Amino acid sequence: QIDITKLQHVGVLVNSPKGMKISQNFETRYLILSLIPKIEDSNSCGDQQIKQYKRLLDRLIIPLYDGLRLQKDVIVTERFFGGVIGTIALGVATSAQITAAVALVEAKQARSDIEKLKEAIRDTNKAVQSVLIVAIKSVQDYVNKEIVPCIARLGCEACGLLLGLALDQHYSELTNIFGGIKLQGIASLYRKYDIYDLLFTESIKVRVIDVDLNDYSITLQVRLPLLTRLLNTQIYKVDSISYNIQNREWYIPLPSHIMTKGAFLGGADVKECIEAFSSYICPSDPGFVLNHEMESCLSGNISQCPRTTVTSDIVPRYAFVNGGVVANCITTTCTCNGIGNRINQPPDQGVKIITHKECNTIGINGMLFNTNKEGTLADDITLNNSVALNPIDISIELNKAKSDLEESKEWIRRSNQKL
Amino acid sequence: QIDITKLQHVGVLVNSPKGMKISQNFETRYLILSLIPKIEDSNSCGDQQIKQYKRLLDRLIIPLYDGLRLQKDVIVTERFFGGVIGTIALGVATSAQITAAVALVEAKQARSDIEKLKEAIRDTNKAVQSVLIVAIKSVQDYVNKEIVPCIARLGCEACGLLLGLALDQHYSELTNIFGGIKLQGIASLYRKYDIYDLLFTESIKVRVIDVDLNDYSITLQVRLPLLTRLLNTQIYKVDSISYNIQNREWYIPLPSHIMTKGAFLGGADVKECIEAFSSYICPSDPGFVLNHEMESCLSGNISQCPRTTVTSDIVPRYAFVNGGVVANCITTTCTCNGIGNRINQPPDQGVKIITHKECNTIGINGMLFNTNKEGTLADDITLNNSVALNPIDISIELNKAKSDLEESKEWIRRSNQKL
Amino acid sequence: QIDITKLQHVGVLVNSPKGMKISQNFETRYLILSLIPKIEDSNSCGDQQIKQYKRLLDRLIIPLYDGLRLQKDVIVTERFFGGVIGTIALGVATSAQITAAVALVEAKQARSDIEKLKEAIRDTNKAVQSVLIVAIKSVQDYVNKEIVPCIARLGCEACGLLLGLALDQHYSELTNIFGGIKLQGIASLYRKYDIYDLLFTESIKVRVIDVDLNDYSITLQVRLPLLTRLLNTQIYKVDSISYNIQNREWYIPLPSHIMTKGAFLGGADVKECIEAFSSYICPSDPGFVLNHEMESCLSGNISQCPRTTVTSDIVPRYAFVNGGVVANCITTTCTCNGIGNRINQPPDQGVKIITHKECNTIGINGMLFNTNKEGTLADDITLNNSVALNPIDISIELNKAKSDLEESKEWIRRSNQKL
Amino acid sequence: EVQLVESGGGLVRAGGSLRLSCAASLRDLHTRTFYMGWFRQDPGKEREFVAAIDWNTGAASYPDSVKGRFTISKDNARNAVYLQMNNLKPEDTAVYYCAVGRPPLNRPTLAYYWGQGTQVTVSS
Amino acid sequence: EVQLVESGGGLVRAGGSLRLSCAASLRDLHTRTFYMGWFRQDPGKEREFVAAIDWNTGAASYPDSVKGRFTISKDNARNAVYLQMNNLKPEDTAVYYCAVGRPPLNRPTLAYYWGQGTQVTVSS
Amino acid sequence: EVQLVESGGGLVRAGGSLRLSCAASLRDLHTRTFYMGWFRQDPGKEREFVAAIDWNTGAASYPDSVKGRFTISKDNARNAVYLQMNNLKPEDTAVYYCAVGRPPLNRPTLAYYWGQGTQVTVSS
Amino acid sequence: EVQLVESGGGLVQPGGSLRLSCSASGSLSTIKALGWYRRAPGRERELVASITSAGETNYADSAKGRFTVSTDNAKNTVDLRMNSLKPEDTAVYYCYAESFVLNIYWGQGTQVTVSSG
Amino acid sequence: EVQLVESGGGLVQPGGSLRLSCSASGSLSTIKALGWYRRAPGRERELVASITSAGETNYADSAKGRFTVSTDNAKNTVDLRMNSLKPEDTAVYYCYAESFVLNIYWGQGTQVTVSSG
Amino acid sequence: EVQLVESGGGLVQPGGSLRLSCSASGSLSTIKALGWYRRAPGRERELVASITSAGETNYADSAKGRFTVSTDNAKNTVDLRMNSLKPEDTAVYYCYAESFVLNIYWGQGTQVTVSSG
Ligand SMILES: *[C@@H]1O[C@H](CO)[C@@H](O)[C@H](O)[C@H]1NC(C)=O
Ligand SMILES: *[C@@H]1O[C@H](CO)[C@@H](O)[C@H](O)[C@H]1NC(C)=O
Ligand SMILES: *[C@@H]1O[C@H](CO)[C@@H](O)[C@H](O)[C@H]1NC(C)=O
Repeated sequence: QIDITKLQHVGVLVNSPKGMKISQNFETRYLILSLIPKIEDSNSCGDQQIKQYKRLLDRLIIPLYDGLRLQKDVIVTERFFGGVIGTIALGVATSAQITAAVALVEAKQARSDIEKLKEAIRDTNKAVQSVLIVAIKSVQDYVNKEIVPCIARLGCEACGLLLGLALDQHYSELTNIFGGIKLQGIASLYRKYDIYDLLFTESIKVRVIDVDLNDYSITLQVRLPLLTRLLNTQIYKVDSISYNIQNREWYIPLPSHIMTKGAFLGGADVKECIEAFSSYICPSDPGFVLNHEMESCLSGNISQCPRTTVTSDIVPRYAFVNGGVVANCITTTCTCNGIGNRINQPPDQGVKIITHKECNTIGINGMLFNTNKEGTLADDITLNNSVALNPIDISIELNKAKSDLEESKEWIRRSNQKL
Repeated sequence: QIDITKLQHVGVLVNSPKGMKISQNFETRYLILSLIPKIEDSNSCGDQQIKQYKRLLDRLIIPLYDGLRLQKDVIVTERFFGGVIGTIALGVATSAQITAAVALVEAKQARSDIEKLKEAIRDTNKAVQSVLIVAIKSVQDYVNKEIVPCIARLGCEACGLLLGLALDQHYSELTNIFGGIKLQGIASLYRKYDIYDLLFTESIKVRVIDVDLNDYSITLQVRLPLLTRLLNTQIYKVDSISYNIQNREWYIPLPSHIMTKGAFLGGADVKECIEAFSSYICPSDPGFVLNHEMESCLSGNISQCPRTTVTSDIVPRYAFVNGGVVANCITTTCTCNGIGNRINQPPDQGVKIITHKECNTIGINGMLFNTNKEGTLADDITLNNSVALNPIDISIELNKAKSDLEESKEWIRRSNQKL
Repeated sequence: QIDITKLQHVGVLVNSPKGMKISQNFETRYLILSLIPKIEDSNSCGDQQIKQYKRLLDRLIIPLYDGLRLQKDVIVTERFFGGVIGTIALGVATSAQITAAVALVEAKQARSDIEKLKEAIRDTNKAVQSVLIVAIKSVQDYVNKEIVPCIARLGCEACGLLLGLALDQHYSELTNIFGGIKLQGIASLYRKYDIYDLLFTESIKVRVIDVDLNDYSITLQVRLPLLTRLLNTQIYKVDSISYNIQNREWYIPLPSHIMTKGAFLGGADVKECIEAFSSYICPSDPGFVLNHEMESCLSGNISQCPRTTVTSDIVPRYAFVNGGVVANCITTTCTCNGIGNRINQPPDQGVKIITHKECNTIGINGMLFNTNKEGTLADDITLNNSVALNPIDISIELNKAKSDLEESKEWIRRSNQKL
Repeated sequence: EVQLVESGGGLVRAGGSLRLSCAASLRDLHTRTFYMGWFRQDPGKEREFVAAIDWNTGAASYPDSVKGRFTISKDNARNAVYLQMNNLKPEDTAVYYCAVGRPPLNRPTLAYYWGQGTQVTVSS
Repeated sequence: EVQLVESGGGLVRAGGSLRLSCAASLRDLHTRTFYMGWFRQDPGKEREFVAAIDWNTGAASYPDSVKGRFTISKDNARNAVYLQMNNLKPEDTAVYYCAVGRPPLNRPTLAYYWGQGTQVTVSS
Repeated sequence: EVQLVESGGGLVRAGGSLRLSCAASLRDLHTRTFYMGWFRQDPGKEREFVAAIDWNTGAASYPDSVKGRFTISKDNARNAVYLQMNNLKPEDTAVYYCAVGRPPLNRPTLAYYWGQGTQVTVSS
Repeated sequence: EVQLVESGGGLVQPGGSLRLSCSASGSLSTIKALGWYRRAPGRERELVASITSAGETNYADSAKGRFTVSTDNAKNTVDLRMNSLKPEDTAVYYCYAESFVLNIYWGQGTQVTVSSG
Repeated sequence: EVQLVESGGGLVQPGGSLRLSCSASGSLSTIKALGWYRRAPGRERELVASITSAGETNYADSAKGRFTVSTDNAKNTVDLRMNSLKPEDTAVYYCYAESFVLNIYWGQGTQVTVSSG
Repeated sequence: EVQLVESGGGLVQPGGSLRLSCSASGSLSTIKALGWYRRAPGRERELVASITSAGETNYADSAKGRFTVSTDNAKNTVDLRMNSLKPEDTAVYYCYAESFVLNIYWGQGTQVTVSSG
């Protein structure tokens, strides 16, 4: 496991142990988006505006149809536990596509009920309706409370132009979502107490189940996470400060987050997770396997830590650690017990660890801070694993090796001659 | 050309041959955006709001002017076929800048007509006008149908506040576009039967031709693609599944798309293309030259295929291929003719290819599927080209080589001493 | 310093010397955003809509609170010049976090005044108020001029629905900003003569000072740059054209921008800067240290320039330089004094430099241009530093070296045996 | 490569009858679920829907302008689609196109591929 | 691991009194600035606020529904929070939860952590 | 480095005349198409436009506040711009700035570079 | 979806036995595991038993060796035999179905109440 | 832009000859190729001939050796000599200009009709 | 914030001396440098002198060796002694505070006017 104390001596600071919650299961609910609003048949107003709006919808529902059809074509008995799902189609489908296809076979039993509700949704003037399966008609609330009043108040031709503007606004917001798809977008259009669980729920991708090109309807499966806290799992953030080697600034280029699961130690790719104050909520395990030298470094064999040169000011030169300061006092003006007493670190030491046992007040570049009395902050280190991050640099040093290798081969040829 | 059958044996699955259409020519049309709306001179309402709106416009039209001026300064007889275009200016201009500059010399003959229409657009209250060259006045439809009615209905001071809000909304949507520029954005502001040809047209970049800082106008050249289907051109998607080497998971890191043009075989960077159901529509040829080992691998010399370690679950472990399954049955529980009969692949085999001649029902991790009877799915392989994707890993292994190289040189020195 | 003349011979074109302005100091102003609008207490309309809106606000103000709380916890006498700022907390804080924490200690003296104004802001119906510290109430202008008129005109129940829609629009725009934070976003919601200085001011990040979960208020510190022009500082853009080596296209992969500060020569990462017509405005010094071979190359030791193969058409094949053309005339049809006279460059020359002393009219691929009479445009070059940009390519060539190294070791073993 | 080839168009007397046919090389088509149908174009107008058939179910669909006049049929073994036109009228003169496309093929935007069209001229 | 454990709930006669206690393992909590408070839930309703106390300042806060009936107190050395209920009424029957959370803890969305709750039944 | 240097300002009697000059080191300027012009500022007010001239065409532009009183001229060989003021009035007292900038230079936001300004005081 | 319908709840004397049954209908060829969940009053759901399509079976620590789960696939039924009923075992019991794509489906819940003895 | 104006269309007897002409005006120093395009009734446009500013010339397979294209640059004219007119050659013929930046400009079209013979 | 209040401006004879003073209040433990800025009429602000919390001090080229800056930390005062006052030195003088986080604070400005002599 992580040896946090030794890693400080190479400027590697491991902090903020947070737990992890994974959405190992999902509860599914269905949403029917009915994109054409209903205008009262008594007046026939807005027909031309709906015709133009329909022409815009084709530019996003037809691409959705093509994608869903491609998923349905992966699989050409069923309805029995442990039965066969279907026949493999002629083509190629990766595991991601097979899972998507299998999910649609599971949703098939719902589609036969949704196809009944669609007949009721057609003639209905309601904006939101539930039969559970929820159905929404795009602009229908605005039509009921703005356009239908207008047709009496202002006459048919003036009110049609008001509908056209509303429909074109709705098309612009539809394009942002459908032009995977997260619940956050759908919830934005149509408007447990942990805020972070709510935020994570909107992060989950919705699954398209049907795209009806006749009635301009999209059926979506909404997935609600069931969150389970994994035991013996800790995610740490790690920061590296500059490390002095003969008056040149180096640092250990470790990944931004690391993870432990008992004896396993690896990185964490939390880019898809929601970071709460005390835990990460992730759709799946973010762990990945580290380079052998990085894993060995983190396990406390700090001689193995890879090091690279500091190219910019993004790398911090100092940090607070456990009530004291860990800093590169060559490039940072470390000061002890008053702004005049500079702490000098010898050229062969990489970072200075300053504790309350040595300084009551520590000044970093003039900033005076008191050390913490309850702080728990506590040899020759040679870091041979010099590393370059930039492909040009690696290529340049590879050319030097090849040049030296050709020279080595020549000595063999001449030496073989005298032999 | 691609040897799809052999590549399956290294877990490389080549699928979905799609054609390619390129926009080799463009038809140009001109659009004048007149950013200041006209308020009826009888009342002088809105003058103060327009002044504030003008001050906001400077923050985006002055940067456009500076960029356009920079393009016009590349070139300081003409009007004859095969004549000189102009004199090279004192400066530096890359081939991209020369093309932009030459395009402006071609548009010169249009500017002398656009400068006549600008005089009519000034006093006119029309929102869209054509003289073809199209001209649009920013908020003019709203001004005609909302603000001018208001000034009688509610008086001058109340209606000014309504204009100010409208202008600020238009500024926000102008900033998203102008703060290259695609026609999709312009079409969003101002509201053949193949949908994918329409989507590609909106993908094309508009060209700014003039920025008038006196009348607050932008002139744009809209380019309409002429699409031509290239013969003997096929674009394939390729997916790599995990490959077993002594109970460790490897894969071939091939590019996401590959392309053939007769004998030429290379990659395709379709990131700018529109993927239709049967072809890709691209602004220019997406092909790029592959590494010699990747081209040889794809040509069926599968011993040459580069291989890298599986670091995450993104790499699929199994796929459907031509009516059967290609999978790494070490880490995947492959099952034949019933969930109890596990398929065992030997440790020296990378992937298992399961066909209808061997299994009627194939189970992947419990998921039972029937094999396809009309499926067309059909030696020691040593993959020596081990490859690392991460610069740290390359640097670490380069240090080991250099360390071994210094040791080799020492043996030469002592051997030369005894000789 | 840069030797622009020699670098032309390797296709490296250094142009557009622009100065640099850095915001070395900032002037601070305070902005209080009060997110709940006030409705006239005489009618109690809109209470249910405000309750729902408040539940939405928690999804963005509570995450803001947690981040601000984390910053305040870094530091647990003060108010004297050269005194102690505070006590180091138990934890880890990087230099960036310490700077944020110190900034909050400086703002403490303002918070005791802002907490007085908050009592006046509560009951006030004004949308924008100043006491300087500016306070804004989210929808209050719309509420005053639309909802309150409505409550008489249409009754309490009809106007509540209008408030709900307005609040939900405001929440959507709040989420884009708060869901670092730039002044451009805040200025977008609530609506010196150099335009580029104004654009740079909006680029600066605002600092959150308080998040009041009782009154739903965010206090922000706005930072106004003080711009100072650095002397002896020049930023150059550099472009590389194709270079011929035995009929294969190579180029020098230099960084997009380079910088000089007297004798110092390095790169510039201007991605955060505003490029004006004559200077770059940057929040901090963009310079970074170049590879020794790149720095030596730019200093005029062009033998050291790293070279890489041209993989795509993005690399220009020709450019205008100082009144003439620098081009790869192997792949480009260079022509002199008429479209029939092709310029031939020998196979061992990388680029052809064509000046007014040799051609009056120069044709590039048929495009005829006159050379400039006032243009100032003016040996065996061996570029040994071959470089690969792609980790696969570096890894493949590293394996060949290791294979050659193992062969060398075998010769040592057998030669040691006979010795 | 999916290719559609119409045949059977020509000049016809009013009140007469005509039978169009379309041969389809659907083996290259990326899906097995699709409609086939017929469209007509007057030289100044957009392509009107005329008929569509579900290739699997055989359900036929028609616009109200032609209901009961024209009938669409298929033969899956021939890869052929047919449109028999009866009680022809002068307004029926148009170029007729067969298409393979997305359900319901009620509008030309839904087609994957288009035939070359056949001229039908109806004369009094 | 922050854990809160309530105690003291039970059946009580109307007009009587009861004293709830909450023990808190706050050493693991990521902040030193927080409120502690009490919430109640009827089986069909959202958690109502009942009381909150500033852990550092000792300022107590109450909703108007209960002002003067209940009092909240703390003991920082015990890591304990108390709610003494006097003049109990039938409407007071609920599961009562102690919480540690963000100021002002006026609403349940602000809590960091929740206790398991204790049933209080008030009977005539 | 583009530098502008004004001269000629001073105290003048009402109804009198004054001739301002501006010398410009335009060789460093990034464009060859530009206007030059004159602006004036009262100490509490924004810079008013006064005159502008097209450096290539010589077309002059003026606001209506001063039409026929002031005239702008140039000499490209001197790199100089001139503004002769006649029939001066008390309201004309301001710091006057020459600028090089974007056409039409009708407003100060369009300037690339500014001179230091020269004080003109008009007295009865 | 999958529809689940429990039966066999009721009152039972401690130390006795009870046999819960749950019928499933739907795309059961997509269901990875069937089993039973528990909630005691005032606390979260807990696993009791689950069985895969292959018959591989697992149990909570309280169930280990104490309970048995079984299926009949031709009629899509799931059964849990309760035996040695302890006083703590009174709870609402839900049958569940878990899809290969991680979807979870729940029954209405049936209550087992054990006498105080 | 470039303005293109054809002349020389009309009726012609099969086996005969006709000489189309097209005048161009505009920034023709930016035009890469001038030439002629064909549409037969009911089908897409097809190339006939094109000539570069250098005089390099290309032809469609039907035109190869059968037709000839020429220019006069001092008067900005483009000419196509039709000879051995076959019955299939009846079509609308468009002259075109192509810019170095891939813009394409079209004439109004002139119709050649060939007698049935 | 930091509040700065100057004193000691006024008229003075050339060749003489004057002693400006500025009082600071606020979170001065966050202030990196205190000092003085100058604007002459019609031109930008210029630095005169600055002093760090450590007493490290710097001067403008015109001030070098001519002026002296000092502080008293227990009372948060900043002083600039003007001596050998030249005719060009007449200006508005601002005291300033600069934070470690690059924030800058200004006084109200106090005017020094030097006689023509
Ligand atoms: C660190 O690792 C190296 C090689 O893996 C080993 O030789 C050395 O003994 C290790 N050091 C410790 C303290 O484990
Ligand atoms: C594969 O490539 C290598 C190197 O080019 C060659 O030695 C080998 O013979 C090739 N194999 C085949 C089957 O062509
Ligand atoms: C260029 O660099 C190499 C290596 O540093 C050196 O040998 C050579 O002399 C240099 N050339 C010049 C002109 O300085």
